[PDB]
Amino acid sequence: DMFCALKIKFFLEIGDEDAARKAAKKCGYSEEQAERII
Amino acid sequence: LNNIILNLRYKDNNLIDLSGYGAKVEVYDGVELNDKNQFKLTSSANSKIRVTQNQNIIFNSVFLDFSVSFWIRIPKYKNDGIQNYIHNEYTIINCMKNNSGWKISIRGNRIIWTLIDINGKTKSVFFEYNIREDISEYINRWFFVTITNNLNNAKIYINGKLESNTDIKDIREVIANGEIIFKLDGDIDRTQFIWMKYFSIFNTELSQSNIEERYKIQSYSEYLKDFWGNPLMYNKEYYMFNAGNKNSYIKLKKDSPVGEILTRSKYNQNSKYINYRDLYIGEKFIIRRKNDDIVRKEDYIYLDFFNLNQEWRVYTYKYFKKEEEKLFLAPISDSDEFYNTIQIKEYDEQPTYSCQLLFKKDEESTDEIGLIGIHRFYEFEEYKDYFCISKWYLKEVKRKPYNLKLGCNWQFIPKDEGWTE
Repeated sequence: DMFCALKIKFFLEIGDEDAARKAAKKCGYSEEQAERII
Repeated sequence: LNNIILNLRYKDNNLIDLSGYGAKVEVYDGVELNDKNQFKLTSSANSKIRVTQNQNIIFNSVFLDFSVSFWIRIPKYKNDGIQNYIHNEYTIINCMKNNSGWKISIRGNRIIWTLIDINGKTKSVFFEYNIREDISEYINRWFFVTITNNLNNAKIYINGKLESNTDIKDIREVIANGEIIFKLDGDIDRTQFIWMKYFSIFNTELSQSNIEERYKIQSYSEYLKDFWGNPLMYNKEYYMFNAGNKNSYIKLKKDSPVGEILTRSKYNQNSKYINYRDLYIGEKFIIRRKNDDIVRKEDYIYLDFFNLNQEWRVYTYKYFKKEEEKLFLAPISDSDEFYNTIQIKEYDEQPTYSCQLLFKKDEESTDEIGLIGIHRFYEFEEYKDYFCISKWYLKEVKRKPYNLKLGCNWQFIPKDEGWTE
């Protein structure tokens, strides 16, 4: 859960907005609330 | 061939002479020993070794022709004791009879060899290492000394390479059969000590080639070493040093699971005489095993570090797109999107304290993902160094001679009583 959150920021940190989005969807986040994170 | 006349080595919590000439060796209780053949001379009065040599053999009966070799690890100066360090000479090994013989002494950053003949004539040769380097190869790190003597010259070699030479043609008979006393002797701090290892005396002038061969033989280990030259250990806290980026260190990026690269702070106070970059900085790493705690070449490991309270782990994303990528620094997990397994390597064939860190898809796979290193990433837009994985290193590390300055060359720095900052 915390790990998943970090995995998302890692993907943001390396570019690849896509993997960030995918991980967020799996992690439990909102499709829309994922747009804000990014 | 049969040129060894003293061969002081460890056996059964003691030091003995293995030369076969049966020197009597008395290690007093104040000498610390370990089974890595290291021994410590301290300021305490019972910290001494007395060697009584065979008194019926003379090995240089007509002309001077002998050598001494040993490894040594000399602690860094104390920042508040620099004047004494610079100026106070202390003997560490003395071999004299009737005011003639030889001695090895230290004055601060200088190690000194001295001959004294029967007429009292004195000659010395010394090696002095810089105490203003950002990163020293010598201060508080194990290094290899060999001194040779013939009719004409006294030479000191360091790690197999010739450093200095003194003309000693005007030296006459030197009495060589005195007791050999290993003991700190001089105006020393209570805290002063020296470590030594593999002390040997030879009855001829060793050639540079011979010396170089012994350097490699005595350096060789199946295990890897730390920054100080000691065996690398599992479950031991380490700072990390990068041989291609000497003044750089790793720190967890603020609110991001990556390792940013920062520049080492340096000696803060105001002595004209010294300079160095700090070593006890950056994340505290720890190596975990995937019967002893020694890390050996080809071992599979986890590279962990402490993030405040938690033990976190160093990963590489399985599917990074370019030749290099930021490593993922995160809690311990069995995630299927990241590789967590590292094989520790030694690609250098020559002695070194550097090691290399290889990610593979799997232990039974020969498929190589990349080596851990440092890379300049562009991300206003700016350049910024990161703790990385890189495929470029994979071919780099096979080139001969080995490139000591590749950013995939790492060394591990534990807290050590011989380095204070």
